[PDB]
Amino acid sequence: DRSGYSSP
Amino acid sequence: DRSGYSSP
Amino acid sequence: GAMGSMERASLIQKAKLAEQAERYEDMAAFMKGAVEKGEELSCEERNLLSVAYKNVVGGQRAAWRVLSSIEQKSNEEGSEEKGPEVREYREKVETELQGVCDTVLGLLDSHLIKEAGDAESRVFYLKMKGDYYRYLAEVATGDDKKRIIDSARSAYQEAMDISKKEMPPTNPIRLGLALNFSVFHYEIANSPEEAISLAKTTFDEAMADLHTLSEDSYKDSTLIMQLLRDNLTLWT
Amino acid sequence: GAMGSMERASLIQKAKLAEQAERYEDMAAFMKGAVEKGEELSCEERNLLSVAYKNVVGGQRAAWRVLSSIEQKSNEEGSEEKGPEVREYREKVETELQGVCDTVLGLLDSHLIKEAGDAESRVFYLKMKGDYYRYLAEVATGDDKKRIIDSARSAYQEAMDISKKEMPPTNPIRLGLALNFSVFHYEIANSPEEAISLAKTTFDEAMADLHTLSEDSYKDSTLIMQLLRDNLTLWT
Ligand SMILES: [Ca+2]
Ligand SMILES: [Ca+2]
Ligand SMILES: [Ca+2]
Ligand SMILES: [Ca+2]
Ligand SMILES: [Ca+2]
Ligand SMILES: [Ca+2]
Ligand SMILES: [Ca+2]
Ligand SMILES: [Ca+2]
Ligand SMILES: [Ca+2]
Ligand SMILES: [Ca+2]
Ligand SMILES: [Ca+2]
Ligand SMILES: [Ca+2]
Ligand SMILES: [Ca+2]
Ligand SMILES: [Ca+2]
Ligand SMILES: [Cl-]
Ligand SMILES: [Cl-]
Repeated sequence: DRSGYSSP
Repeated sequence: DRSGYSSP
Repeated sequence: GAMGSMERASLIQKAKLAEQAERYEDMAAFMKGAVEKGEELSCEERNLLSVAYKNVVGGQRAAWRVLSSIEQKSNEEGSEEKGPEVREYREKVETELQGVCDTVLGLLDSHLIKEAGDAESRVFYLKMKGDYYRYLAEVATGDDKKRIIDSARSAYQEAMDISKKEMPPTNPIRLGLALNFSVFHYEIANSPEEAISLAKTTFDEAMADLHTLSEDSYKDSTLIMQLLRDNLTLWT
Repeated sequence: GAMGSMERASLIQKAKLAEQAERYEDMAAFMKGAVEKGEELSCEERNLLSVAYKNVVGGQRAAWRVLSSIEQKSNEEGSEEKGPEVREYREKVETELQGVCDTVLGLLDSHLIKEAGDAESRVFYLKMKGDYYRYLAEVATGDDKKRIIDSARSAYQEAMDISKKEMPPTNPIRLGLALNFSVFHYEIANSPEEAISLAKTTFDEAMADLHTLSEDSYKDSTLIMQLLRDNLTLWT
């Protein structure tokens, strides 16, 4: 669930 | 010269 | 402010040095000092601000997650009572994280957003506002939580509305905004379908516009598109 | 002390949590608080103290090296003048590093070393004294430098004398002391031949004693022996 990638 | 390993 | 006596240009120079040295707390303090000079930030300077605080809060978030997981396990049946220390130390880290988020939000409110008229700057700052409310939401418990979640949502939505009107679908700021708003939907707002729809639509509209781009712009846009794809693969 | 109101056992518990969270500045502050309770430290607690400060000073040393290299390049012929900022920021990092070293040395002097009677504890602390003077020496300029170098040397030599009399040649503390004193010789004291001799003699005497060890002790000793070998390979 929390493993989603946000902008680097 | 400075690349020598010290204790971890 | 401890940076009030230092020249703006010297603060920016030292922020860059701090980045090279991986001294991100220093980098953030230099950039806060630069913002507090009162002048608008250039594109490069906005990126320095973002990188600095992202790295500081990222370390805090990672630490919080470690501590929260230990605390949750302590509260399972059959777990031996160990006293207040895990909760206390989780709370310490949490309070420091909230403080960094409040500092960033404060810079945005006084007065970065109100002075930002160009789409690139306004979208950048509104995305940051959404992001730092999102980090507050990750640690919030209650309906306190509800108002924080709504603040994140509102900031992201205003940024999205501007970006769709004013920027091409391949613009990296627009793409990173959509990526982060999709994560908000999935992780915070309990809206996985909205998250998936947004990531898909964003990817597809960017793919259709890549033909307009130079080699270097193509590389910048496709990097972020890959992150959208990675999330879609995790989520579907 | 900010930790004066917290129980000793709670400080130790929180140091362990901070290690798991990779919060090494917090870990160090907890361990400083524990030392200042005035009781001697157990083996485990000595290791927590060491790990905490090693990680803090290690980040500072790495940052200092980055900044020093930029400063040296600025002073080459043909380099454009960029003002005082690189020197100032190197000096800031340097002063913070020196402060951490002075804090550790102060704990050792008040009163860890004087209360340490067993060989394992006394050697441990004297090695730490040598190490933190070595880190001071890395950034020192002058004959100020000479007295710092001599302080490191003296601490290491007292530790070596005890370790040779009281500990087997495979003991991990003894091995890590010899490793670090050899690095002192090579990097600080301009004595590469002494460094190589020490590393060789230490490796060979440990190899001859491995037959006495359990499987788990063998693993602990051979790990450090490999570092001696790695240095010999770099240096010869
Ligand atoms: Ca995530
Ligand atoms: Ca070295
Ligand atoms: Ca000025
Ligand atoms: Ca203005
Ligand atoms: Ca039990
Ligand atoms: Ca307890
Ligand atoms: Ca709280
Ligand atoms: Ca403006
Ligand atoms: Ca007590
Ligand atoms: Ca005593
Ligand atoms: Ca020139
Ligand atoms: Ca300058
Ligand atoms: Ca200095
Ligand atoms: Ca004693
Ligand atoms: Cl705490
Ligand atoms: Cl500075």
